[PDB]
Amino acid sequence: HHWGYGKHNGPEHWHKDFPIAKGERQSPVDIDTHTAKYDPSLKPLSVSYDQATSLRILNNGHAFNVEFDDSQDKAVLKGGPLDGTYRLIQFHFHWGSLDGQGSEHTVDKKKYAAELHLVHWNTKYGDFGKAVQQPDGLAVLGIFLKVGSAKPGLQKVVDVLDSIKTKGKSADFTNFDPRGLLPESLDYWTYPGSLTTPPLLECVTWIVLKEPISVSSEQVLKFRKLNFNGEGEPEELMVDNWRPAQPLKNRQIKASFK
Ligand SMILES: [Zn+2]
Repeated sequence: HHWGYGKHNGPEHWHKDFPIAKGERQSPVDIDTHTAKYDPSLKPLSVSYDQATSLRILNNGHAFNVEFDDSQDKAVLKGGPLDGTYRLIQFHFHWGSLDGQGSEHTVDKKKYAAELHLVHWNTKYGDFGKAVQQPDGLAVLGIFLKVGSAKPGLQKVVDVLDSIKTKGKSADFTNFDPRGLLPESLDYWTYPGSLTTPPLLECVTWIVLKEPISVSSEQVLKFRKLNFNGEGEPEELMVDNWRPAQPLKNRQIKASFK
């Protein structure tokens, strides 16, 4: 498989190797704020990251993953629309070539500079590989980024990127606290969807926070210095690694807030 985000291997081609690309619950989507309905039955969302154990950072040629030890319930997501316990496995980002694009979800068609995905799996399925085969297998916590003030809790991430410039490179990345990437509010929209990259599995409950985090222009600039290619190949800057919004179809987006 040779999918990516260029003119020749990008989102509009993915459906050929991954036919679920055109399925019934694909992500990302546009969140119409005037159609999404406050759902008083959602419980409060619970983000328990106090015991999180980050291990490593990886450039996989599509994005970078900060990886976590998920061999126990150390960092978990519960509540909101979720039944049971979802364990944090990794986080990553999608971003643009300019500040006016980069996010995958959009809010009333507005694109943010980037989007953070904190990826969790449902413990009830025992491992991640099994969970991605289940309609309620994953829970991804989506956070928009906008350019403004710098986010201090992002800077360690920013600073390790020199060392994972190219595809395949990894660095040790211990004692990173993902709580520093959260906004103040946990108000959210939620809907059933998919992974936003191949294999585009329809296994995700999306929880997208309403309040974006601010990062600096200098911070986001350093994301754009990364490379899609591997070491000693011609340089393709890692930019615009985002899938555009997909048809909503027979789905409702529910809001946690009035
Ligand atoms: Zn993502």
